Amino acid sequence: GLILKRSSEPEHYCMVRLMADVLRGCVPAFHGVVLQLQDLLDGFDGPCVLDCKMGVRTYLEEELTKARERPKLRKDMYKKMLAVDPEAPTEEEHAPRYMQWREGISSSTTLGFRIEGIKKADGSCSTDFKTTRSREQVTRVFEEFMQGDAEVLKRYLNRLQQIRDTLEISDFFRRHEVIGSSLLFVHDHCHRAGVWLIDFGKTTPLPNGQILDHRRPWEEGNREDGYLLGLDNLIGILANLAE
Ligand SMILES: Nc1ncnc2c1ncn2[C@@H]1O[C@H](COP(=O)(O)OP(=O)(O)O)[C@@H](O)[C@H]1O
Repeated sequence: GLILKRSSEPEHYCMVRLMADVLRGCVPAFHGVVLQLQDLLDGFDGPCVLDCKMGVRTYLEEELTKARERPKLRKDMYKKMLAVDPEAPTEEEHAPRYMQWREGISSSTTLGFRIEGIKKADGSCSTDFKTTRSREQVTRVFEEFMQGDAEVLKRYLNRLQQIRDTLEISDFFRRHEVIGSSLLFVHDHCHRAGVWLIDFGKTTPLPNGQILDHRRPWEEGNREDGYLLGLDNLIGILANLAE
């Protein structure tokens, strides 16, 4: 039971180091370049899955610089910033920003994480959470996803606390930008449950010896991502649901 990504570099490398970091248990086991990863669904019966995009900012600060010169005008995304609302400029109307617009209507800006999608035992799938922003709304999606199973919620919380601790002493995590990865929640009707970090497509190293705090606000040079601020809240939201 395995899975093959489509190997990119910041990820292969992100993987060649995680299998050597204290975070090894918090991510899919990596199995060389024969990308050969562990299938996190293999141990469940009818897998229920929820992918949480963790972070205050969802684009590499570097993608913003490189974007300051060359334009990336995709007309599809602007079909996106319109059919949702008129917030779009007269310049856009007639011709990163999308992502940072997505962060505000979403939950990434007010609590560093955002629900990307869900898969059920057989309720198929949904990615319709673009405006899920408030804490009450986040809980509602989680509350439904769990279906009253308190044993699953207990296990998800215990794992989040354990992940949080590992992240705080991880030197790898410490020396990196990490943007666009997710916390993938998985559980089944057998009460089985697990949580892992995935997506190391973005995630880059900082200057010689420089480190990130992962909780303070981002400013042009910070390269800060607010990842732990997102985890602090996600845990907060699940601990209250536990009542
Ligand atoms: N190791 C894995 N085991 C099982 N399912 C996975 C695994 N990695 C990814 N998935 C599934 O693939 C989706 C996208 O993976 P991700 O790394 O985020 O790809 P991309 O970077 O193209 O978005 C996840 O939300 C999840 O449903």
